Amino acid sequence: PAIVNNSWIEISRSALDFNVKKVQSLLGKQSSLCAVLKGDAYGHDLSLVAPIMIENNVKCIGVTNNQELKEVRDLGFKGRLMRVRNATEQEMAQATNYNVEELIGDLDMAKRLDAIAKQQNKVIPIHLALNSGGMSRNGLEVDNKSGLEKAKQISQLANLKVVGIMSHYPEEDANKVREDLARFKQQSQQVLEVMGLERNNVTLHMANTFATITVPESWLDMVRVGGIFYGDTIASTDYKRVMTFKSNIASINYYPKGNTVGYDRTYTLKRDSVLANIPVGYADGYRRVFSNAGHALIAGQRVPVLGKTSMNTVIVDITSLNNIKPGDEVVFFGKQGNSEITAEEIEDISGALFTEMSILWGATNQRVLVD
Amino acid sequence: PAIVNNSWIEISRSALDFNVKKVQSLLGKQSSLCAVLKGDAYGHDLSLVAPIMIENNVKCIGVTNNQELKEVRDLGFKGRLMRVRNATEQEMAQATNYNVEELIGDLDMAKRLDAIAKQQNKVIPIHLALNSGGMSRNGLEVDNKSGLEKAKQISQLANLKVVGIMSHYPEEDANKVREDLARFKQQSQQVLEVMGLERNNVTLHMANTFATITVPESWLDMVRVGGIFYGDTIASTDYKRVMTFKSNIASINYYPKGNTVGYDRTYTLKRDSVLANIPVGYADGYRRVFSNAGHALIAGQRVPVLGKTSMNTVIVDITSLNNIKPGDEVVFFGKQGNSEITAEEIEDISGALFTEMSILWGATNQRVLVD
Repeated sequence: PAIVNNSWIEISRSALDFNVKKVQSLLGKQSSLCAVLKGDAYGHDLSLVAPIMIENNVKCIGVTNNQELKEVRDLGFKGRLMRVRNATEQEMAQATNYNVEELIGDLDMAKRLDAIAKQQNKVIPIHLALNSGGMSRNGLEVDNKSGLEKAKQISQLANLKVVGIMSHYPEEDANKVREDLARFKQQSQQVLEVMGLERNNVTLHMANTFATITVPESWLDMVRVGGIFYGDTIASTDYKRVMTFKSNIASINYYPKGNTVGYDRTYTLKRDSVLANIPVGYADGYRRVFSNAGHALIAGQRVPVLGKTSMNTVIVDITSLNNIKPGDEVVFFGKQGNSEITAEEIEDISGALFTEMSILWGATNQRVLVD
Repeated sequence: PAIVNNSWIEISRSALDFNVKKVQSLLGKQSSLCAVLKGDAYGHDLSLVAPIMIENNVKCIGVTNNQELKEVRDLGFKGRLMRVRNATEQEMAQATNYNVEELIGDLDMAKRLDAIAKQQNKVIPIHLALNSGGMSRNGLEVDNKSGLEKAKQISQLANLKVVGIMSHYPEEDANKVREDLARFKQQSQQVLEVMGLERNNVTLHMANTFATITVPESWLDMVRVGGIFYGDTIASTDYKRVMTFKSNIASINYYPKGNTVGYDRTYTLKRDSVLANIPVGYADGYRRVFSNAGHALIAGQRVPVLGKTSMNTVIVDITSLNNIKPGDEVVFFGKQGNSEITAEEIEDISGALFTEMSILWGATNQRVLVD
């Protein structure tokens, strides 16, 4: 007996499959695809999304946590499995269990990983992260002779193998991309030289979703793409959205003009009203940011959230609809009839990119594969 | 082999136990305690918190979702189990499996629940929610003769039993509490009268954490308290915080003056710098709201988050510390040495109450029972 969900997120298998096939088609036999499925596949559920990558013969996947790395192996993925962030010794020592290529951007961390590999009688594959793009996040600054000297020392560690060299773009702007690209191509060249590595045995990779779509020169040996799979990109509208966030009406309540709604009485009814009580609140990631601001879809029509969101309940005004029934389907993101809640309005209310919302919705609501 | 966590939330068993015992001591033999453990025990993990209630002989618990209701029964709770929101037919029909007292504030929903009880050959217990407090959320308006008539009709439904009558305060202000209290005491009286119910067979309850601490006259037959268990209340500082949110340093990176940090290069280094890369980001609920705003604790000292949070990584400035090592413990909420990150600064950065943060952190990071 499946437990009944207060709310749920539909994950369109056909949309994902479409998107995977489309990127694959765009690259062709150029470069190669690394599917970046961090953040629990950006809220879409690593359990749901990874098998779909595996069925499309994707050969490389990037995640961040040991849990994710374990899960991806458990789902039968056999190929190249990368961690797309710097990780701790504790993390990396356990993660040899899953044959992961780690991301190293500092010599001390390279020495510490090399000590772990010596301790386990292994040679551990790494991607050397450079700060060519300028993130000053995961990557080694190799702006000069002494940064290059650090890279040379990393190449002398007998129990690492450098299988890749990478950077990452700070700004989704085609021209800033082209600049950082030229800088990476120049720096990675010197790095290969000081490290004694053959360009043909080392995967060069810099591009993310925006670069992959916008700046074909970026593709290099491999692209690292994420948001592309969920139509989440400022660079195209041809990749399909994958999530639809739904619930149902728990009660339909009649209240007089003059009544107020919600904590601190922040919305006053201007008319006798009919209010839908929906069991979604901020514990479902429907945050306080939506208070007197959000909209939902009911009967194919956009209706407003009234007052402050509660932890587990939101109230929407249905006074202008009719023939609405308890149990009627409500949509908080996605399509219903000829209405839609868009990513863009979610960003504007929330004050942050949509990917943060999809991740936080995905963490707080059951995902169900559809289509 | 336990999977290594990128980050984790310590849940102090001793703090919770302290808080439970303290409320219990405050009420004594007056009223009674309903522990409200919705929102996954406000982010503290229903799996961890419920057994602690059960060991303290708590006799009544309130949650919201069927999953939670199932879990609380599965953990061996035998007592009075309430749903503290309006719920759908789908939800309520399944939830007889767990012997739940539902929350009904409309006659149609009362009729629909009564139809479900007739369909299952049961008499289903309910709490009749009134809108005395003014939420216009879960509760019946019984301001007059015709609202009272709806309550009379609810009392004529042969397959519900009214075991309780309740309201809820919109405003944590002692005087507004006292007002709403007088209104509830007056309305619930008429309601008992029109419904043919004996006051002695029906639990009256209105108080939440703030009312329970601030306005002793509120306690009535039962209090419904939540945030009290986690020291989460504007009404006292004597209840202990329960959560500590931790991670560790993944890499320590040296970068020149003039370098920038993070997406869109929003922070420029003013000096040669030493930066700690920590594997916590917005996928761990460390939202973009913390960009160039947050602080962490390292070596017992408060240090700033630099640039925009990434999905899985935050960078903090450690240039002013020394002898810092990879794997060193980092604290994002709670105490370390003689430094602290407080609930109040989390609210100010986030723009919302702390409970939303604790819930969203709890949804995106492993909880580990300590003490």
